[PDB]
Amino acid sequence: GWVTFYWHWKHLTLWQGNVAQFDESSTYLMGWLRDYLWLNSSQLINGYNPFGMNSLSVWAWTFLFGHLIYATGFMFLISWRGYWQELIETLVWAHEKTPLANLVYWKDKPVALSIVQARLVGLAHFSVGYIFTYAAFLIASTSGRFG
Amino acid sequence: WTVPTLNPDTPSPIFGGSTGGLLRKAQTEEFYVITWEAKKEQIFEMPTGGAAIMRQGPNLLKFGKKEQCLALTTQLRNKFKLTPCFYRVFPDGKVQYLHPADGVYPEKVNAGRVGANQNMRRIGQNVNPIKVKFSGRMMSPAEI
Amino acid sequence: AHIVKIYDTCIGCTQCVRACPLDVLEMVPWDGCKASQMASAPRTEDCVGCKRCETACPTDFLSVRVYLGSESTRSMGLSY
Amino acid sequence: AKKVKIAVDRNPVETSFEKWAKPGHFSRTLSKGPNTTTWIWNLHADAHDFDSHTSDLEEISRKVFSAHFGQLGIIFIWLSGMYFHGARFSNYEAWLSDPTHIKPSAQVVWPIVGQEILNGDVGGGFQGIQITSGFFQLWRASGITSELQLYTTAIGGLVMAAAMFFAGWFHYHKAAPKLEWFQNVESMLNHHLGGLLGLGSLAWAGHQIHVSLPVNKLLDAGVDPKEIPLPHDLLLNRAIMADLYPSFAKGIAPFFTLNWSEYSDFLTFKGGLNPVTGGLWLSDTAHHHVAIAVLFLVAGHMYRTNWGIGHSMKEILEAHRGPFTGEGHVGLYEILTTSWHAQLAINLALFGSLSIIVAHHMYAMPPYPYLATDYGTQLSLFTHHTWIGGFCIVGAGAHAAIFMVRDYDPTNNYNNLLDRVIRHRDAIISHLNWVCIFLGFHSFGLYIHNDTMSALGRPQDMFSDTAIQLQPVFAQWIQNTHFLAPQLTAPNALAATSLTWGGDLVAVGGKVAMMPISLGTSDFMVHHIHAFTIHVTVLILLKGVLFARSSRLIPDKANLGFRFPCDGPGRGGTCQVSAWDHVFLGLFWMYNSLSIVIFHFSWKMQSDVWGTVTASGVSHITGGNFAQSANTINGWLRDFLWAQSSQVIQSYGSALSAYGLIFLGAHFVWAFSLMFLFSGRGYWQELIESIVWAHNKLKVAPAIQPRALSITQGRAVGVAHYLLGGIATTWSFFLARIISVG
Amino acid sequence: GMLETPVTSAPIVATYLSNLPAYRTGVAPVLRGVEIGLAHGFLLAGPFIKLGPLRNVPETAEIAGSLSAAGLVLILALCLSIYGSAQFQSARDPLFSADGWSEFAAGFLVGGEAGVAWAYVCTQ
Amino acid sequence: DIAGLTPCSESKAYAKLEKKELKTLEKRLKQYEADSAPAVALKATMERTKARFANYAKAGLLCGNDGLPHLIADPGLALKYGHAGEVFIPTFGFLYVAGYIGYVGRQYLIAVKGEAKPTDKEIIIDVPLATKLAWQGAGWPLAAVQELQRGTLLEKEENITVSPR
Ligand code: CLA
Ligand code: CLA
Ligand code: CLA
Ligand code: CLA
Ligand code: CLA
Ligand code: CLA
Ligand SMILES: CC1=C(C/C=C(\C)CCC[C@H](C)CCC[C@H](C)CCCC(C)C)C(=O)c2ccccc2C1=O
Repeated sequence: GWVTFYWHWKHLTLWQGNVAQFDESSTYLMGWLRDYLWLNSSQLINGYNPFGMNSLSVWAWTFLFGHLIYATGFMFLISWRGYWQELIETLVWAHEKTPLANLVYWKDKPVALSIVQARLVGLAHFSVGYIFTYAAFLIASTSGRFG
Repeated sequence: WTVPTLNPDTPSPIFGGSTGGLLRKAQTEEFYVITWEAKKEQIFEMPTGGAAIMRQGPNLLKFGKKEQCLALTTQLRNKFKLTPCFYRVFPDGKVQYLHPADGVYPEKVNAGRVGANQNMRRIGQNVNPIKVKFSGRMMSPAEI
Repeated sequence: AHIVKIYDTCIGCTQCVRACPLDVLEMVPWDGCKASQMASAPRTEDCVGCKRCETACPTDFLSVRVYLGSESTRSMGLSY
Repeated sequence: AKKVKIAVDRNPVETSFEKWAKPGHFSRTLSKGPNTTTWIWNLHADAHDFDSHTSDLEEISRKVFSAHFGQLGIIFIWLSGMYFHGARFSNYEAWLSDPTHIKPSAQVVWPIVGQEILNGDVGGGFQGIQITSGFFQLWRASGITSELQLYTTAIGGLVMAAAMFFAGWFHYHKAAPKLEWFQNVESMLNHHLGGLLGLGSLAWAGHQIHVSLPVNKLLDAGVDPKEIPLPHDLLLNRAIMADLYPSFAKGIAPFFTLNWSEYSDFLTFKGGLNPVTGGLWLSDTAHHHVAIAVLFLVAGHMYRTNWGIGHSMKEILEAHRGPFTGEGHVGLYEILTTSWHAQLAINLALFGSLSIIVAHHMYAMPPYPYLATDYGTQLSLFTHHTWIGGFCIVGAGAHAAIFMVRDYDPTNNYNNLLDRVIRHRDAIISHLNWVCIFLGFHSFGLYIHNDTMSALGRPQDMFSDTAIQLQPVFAQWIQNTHFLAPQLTAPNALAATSLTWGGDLVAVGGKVAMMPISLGTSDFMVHHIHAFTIHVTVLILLKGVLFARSSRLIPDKANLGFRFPCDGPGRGGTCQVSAWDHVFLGLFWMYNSLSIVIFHFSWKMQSDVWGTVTASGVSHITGGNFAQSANTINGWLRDFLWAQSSQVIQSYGSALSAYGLIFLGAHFVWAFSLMFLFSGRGYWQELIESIVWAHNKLKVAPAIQPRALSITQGRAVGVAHYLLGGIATTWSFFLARIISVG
Repeated sequence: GMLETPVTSAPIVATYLSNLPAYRTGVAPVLRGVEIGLAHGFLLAGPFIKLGPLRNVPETAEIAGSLSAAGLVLILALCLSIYGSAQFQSARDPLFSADGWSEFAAGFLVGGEAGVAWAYVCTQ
Repeated sequence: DIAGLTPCSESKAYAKLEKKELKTLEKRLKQYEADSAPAVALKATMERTKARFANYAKAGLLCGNDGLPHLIADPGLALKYGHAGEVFIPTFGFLYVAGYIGYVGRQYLIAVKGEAKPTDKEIIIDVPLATKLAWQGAGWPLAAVQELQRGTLLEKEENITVSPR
């Protein structure tokens, strides 16, 4: 991420001819947050708005799509198995006692994900949300600016 | 000592009931029955939640898994100083007895028991995983 | 079913047997230690893998080891 | 019939510094001293866990009583500092003359390393940090007009702080009450209802009637503060008071002759807001505290102590017995007189819920002069007291579970309300589980529906006011009913309690103080988000309490304790089954739910209430974009977070540049916390082994063996940093924003 | 035993359930499938017509919504069929068997589509 | 000059930067009185700002196109062109203090290992001993080297515990 932020910001300023912005604003971390992430999101998040939409609405939608998959990964990484296995046990009780639904039944006993599985599942959501968020921003910021 | 025979007509403690009891598993796979003698009527804690009163004399309870039976056994033994025993009961009507397997609780050494899964070496003397590779299944060096 | 092994460094303290919440372990006579008793694992089909026995073993390194293996209704600790 | 009496023990403990030099003395485990670094953390973790140090209830109660004196002494130092800094490092006197143009400020920084730029231009020929605590408005309402009056209160605050610390020492080392003393719940309620709340309300009514009302009546008239009569002149000279309020010419005879209507001039029932200052009438506030004083003084004579008359709390509980609930409330009295945790669980729950109610009522009915038009103070106070209420409620779940593990005894609870609740916990959690899933789909799914329809160019298919509509008809009906209350249901009230119900706006100094709030489709959607996130927080906390002792997974969870990491990887894995971990998870969801509450408040106020009044009309800070934009997740990202964070990220080089730094620093602490949440101590203990080897190689290895934090401390360290970083990020963003534009 | 409760154990509730097609034993599984399918199929058309993407078209709204309700019944019929295949591979009621459920799924498809068609005829 | 940089004293952008900062301070000044407390504080800030820009130019720093001082880290370039005070000299300034702190702590840790209860000497510091070791650390580089040559600086490989391999 640091490598690709560095490559992208140093090139956007070159492609606009104003390399001085990177030279001046890149020496402190507020410049990155202000002049790179916040400044270049203006067109992305306007892909669709209460007045209409344009060709960037797919990247605007994918941008939030990434934030959601990323945040969902936190659930598998922060909360661990013991909580969920005990919650599923009341769901098993509820199904068996519900009339007109206990006629249907499962063949595989429901259980919580394993300890190792949830780390992979959480890491997969974390990575996917990571990738899709920056891919939408990278393409939208670069293409809208010039393309 | 001889293997006890379960009496299905044994009275059960005074308990209102709860939602933490047996499920459909008991009717299809198995369930567990714990029995003991009570010197006097007393209140104890059900592993499934709530409080129950044990009748004086024999008592019988049914639980969904073995750990629940042995959790109640620890309470009765440690606090009320009783001596319970529980079985495994199958839907076909068969009854299997366990704990105490030979009548003496496992914490106390008893003659006649045969050592099982005992390795006459230390943990540090196991072979490397490469030497148990392609043995037909995932096998730890401790198994061999 | 999990795999439980007792190694010859056992001192026969009986703490593993007391700790086990499923009566998987028991003590048997032995001549390899002062206590003249050794831990045994005759009922590993009821083991759930909690590793309370390993928490209770005083010897270093452990004299009782649990290797989680194939899952089942009993080893997965299910009441349904 | 044990008599209610004072009972103490003489010199229970000796005052010596011996134990100050022996860390861990309180606990048997830690008294032996450290061998690993884990000992150090255990010392601080168990310092205030009195119930685990000793099994004697009397010894526990005595420590609690004196530890409370220490808390009171600390608040007085804090309160004294706030009053002192107002006297010596504030522009309060200048603010009194020009409240609408001068920004309150009570903190000044020294000129070092170039930090003097934080001393901004606040007005009144003064440089300092602008404050949002609202102390200037509070002082004006009480009648404070000089820095001398502020200075004297600070000195009194320190004397009270010294008295509080003496009381704690006295009632632990010299005269410690016995256990039977602490268990007079009937007596304590009588004194705390009629004595603490009752006389406290009456005493404050005396101040308002004799000091606040005369002073604020002249201040509103435009009199120079220095030329107003001093409060003691108003007290000694009935002639002066008669001029302001003619009712004082008749003395107290009307009170004793029941001609209470004579006092109508200063005991009013106007309702609404004072047009000059935009705050509640102080004459209304005085009649409020006089009425509240009588209600509580009557409330303090309900319980029987020593003279027969009154109620026995045990008898009330045992009489309320129905057909559906078995024994009923039997056994609760013994629970609530022998378990401190049970008392703490109730008190935290309602004290926290009260703090949240304070936040809603203070913004809607601004009780202080010039509080409403100070948008920074309005935003800060609402947000502060919502966070306080949120943490207290989560604590209520924490200490309800502690009671369930430690103080719960089945023998005393058989077939009573408490027992029967445990016996259908699966029914409760399974139903509450479904409600949360239902609310998540039908509230957050609507936002996803709108976001997808908007991105597809189908605005007519969205849930909005110009499309498929979701009107809060029930809330709108209540707004109209309260707006018409003075006509028929509250005839003697001149105006509605709040201007949120309806009517006309009140503007002070060209800015809106309060105006009707309209509820539309966006308000419908956001409110059902609140219900969703609150219900989930209940699920997590209630589940922890009901399953604290046992579950279908761990049948003997009580023996493991209240705070343990797991029961091992068996049964598929049992990480985070303890009731402590349900508080740990509940903290995240409380933070998630209150963040939306304070974002809802911030955007709604700027969009629809706050603004500048002009000839044409009201122009709001964000120009009424809440209604059309807050129905999509993209709208919140763009219009709220991205647009309003402009102020904080442009703060460098100005007096607000501090908020910019804390905005970044808060982002850092939050991300730093994910290291503890996403990892486990197994990796870190092995890492320390290699690090220790390097120190051993250089003969510089410590005697106290380094250890990776425990499993539980990793989760506690993670959530504490997660909360601090997240909350501080919003704190910087709110203040830099509202101070800059508001 | 289990926690007794009026909802779980009441006379009026028990009688109502015993008359539902699912619990009414002695009826051929195919006939129960038709009876159940008709009820659900008739209701399934409602939401599609009123809130579908073509809801504001005067005459196309009825056709499009009902045609989508017919599609969902077809998908549900597949779910019923494969459920029987997995569940019953090797008891008192004929329905809970490999032979019974296959007839049940077929009846649901016939009844469900008839209900969707019958719902359309009511509109026009 | 070096790497295309120019002395700040000769830099146009550097001079313009000083005016911008002083102009900002002056703008705030004119809303106060001549000798009021806020005015005096602002004037003090302006004096430090003028002094700072004179000192950096007098120090012979290099300014880039941004007109901000840049530091030279290569020892050869620093000593060649008199920039030793930017990084090179402060490098040996820090190491002396860093070694001082580390050496003093190591001496104290060895001292208490001989005591009966070393652990209690770590939570509860032996202040008389610590002050004694604090002063003797001024000669740590001499003492540190002599330990290295005598072979008592490092433990023996056979006296250090390691995991199975
Ligand atoms: C100088 C007076 C004095 C002395 C010598 C003692 C001595 C003793 N007290 Mg007593 N005590 C005193 C004053 C004193 N007390 C006061 C004023 C109170 C009222 C609060 C108490 C209340 C009290 C209680 C309730 C208990 C004792 C106990 C003790 C014993 C151990 C105390 C200990 O380890 O403290 C060392 C602890 C500290 C130095 C911590 C100080 C905490 C204070 C409150 C300051 C809090 C600051 C706060 C955290 C600031 C924010 C932090 C943030 C900025 C980071 C010992 C016999 C304990 C006992 O007898 O146990 C058997 C015990 O339970 N004392
Ligand atoms: C009219 C009598 C009265 C009053 C006014 C109070 C007031 C208070 N009690 Mg209560 N209490 C009373 C009777 C009273 N109590 C009786 C009869 C009992 C025995 C059954 C108790 C037992 C009790 C306990 C066990 C505890 C309290 C606590 C408290 C405090 C709660 C926190 C708060 O609101 O601080 C508001 C703060 C103030 C109003 C300022 C400081 C206190 C002022 C000066 C009022 C002092 C009232 C005092 C009783 C008067 C005599 C003191 C002394 C000369 C003998 C509060 C100060 C809690 C506490 O915090 O204790 C330290 C606590 O733990 N009380
Ligand atoms: C707790 C609240 C409170 C208090 C303290 C006061 C106090 C006062 N009110 Mg107010 N008032 C209140 C609430 C309060 N009011 C409320 C709620 C209302 C609305 C109904 C009013 C309405 C009201 C009116 C309409 C008037 C007052 C007035 C007064 C003053 C004279 C009262 C009087 O005649 O007392 C009569 C006698 C006593 C109170 C007994 C005094 C006993 C002394 C203190 C005993 C001392 C004994 C000691 C041993 C001697 C010293 C010895 C030593 C030097 C050696 C007095 C300052 C009057 C006034 O002057 O207003 C400016 C007045 O006209 N009040
Ligand atoms: C009236 C309030 C109140 C009181 C009196 C208590 C009292 C108690 N609680 Mg409870 N609790 C409360 C509110 C309260 N709680 C709330 C609101 C929550 C929800 C968060 C909890 C959650 C909670 C848990 C989860 C636990 C307790 C426990 C305890 C017990 C031991 C606490 C201890 O040793 O702390 C020692 C104190 C510390 C180690 C200091 C903590 C420092 C925090 C993390 C700092 C956070 C940041 C700071 C505030 C600001 C920035 C600082 C800066 C330096 C960067 C004790 C009986 C523990 C127990 O075992 O009870 C039986 C326990 O497990 N409480
Ligand atoms: C954005 C992140 C995120 C999301 C989406 C969720 C979602 C959920 N959490 Mg989790 N959680 C998170 C972060 C998140 N969490 C984090 C960071 C933590 C650690 C602190 C936790 C800790 C936690 C706990 C401890 C609990 C939850 C619970 C829940 C559930 C709430 C009730 C529900 O079912 O709502 C409905 C579901 C949603 C709103 C998810 C999104 C649904 C989309 C918008 C619509 C459906 C899609 C549609 C069918 C199309 C699919 C097409 C595809 C198949 C091709 C839900 C599954 C609670 C629970 O299980 O309650 C029953 C619960 O107990 N979470
Ligand atoms: C961290 C590694 C590093 C690097 C990449 C450089 C890079 C450079 N150094 Mg520096 N230098 C370093 C560390 C380094 N130095 C250290 C640790 C010291 C000792 C404290 C010096 C001492 C030093 C001197 C005395 C001189 C340089 C010079 C140079 C430049 C050309 C020669 C050179 O060093 O080639 C690449 C570097 C290396 C292969 C690493 C070792 C370099 C040695 C120590 C110095 C070589 C000097 C060289 C023989 C001079 C010949 C004349 C020159 C004009 C061509 C070049 C910019 C020369 C200069 O000012 O040129 C303008 C010069 O006179 N350096
Ligand atoms: C980073 C990390 C660690 C390692 C962190 C540790 C060991 C804490 C470090 C605390 C401080 C920095 C060390 C002690 C400092 C001394 C008090 C001495 C300081 C002297 C002066 C410099 C003040 C864990 O132990 C851990 C455990 C469980 C889950 C996650 C994690 C985790 O993420």
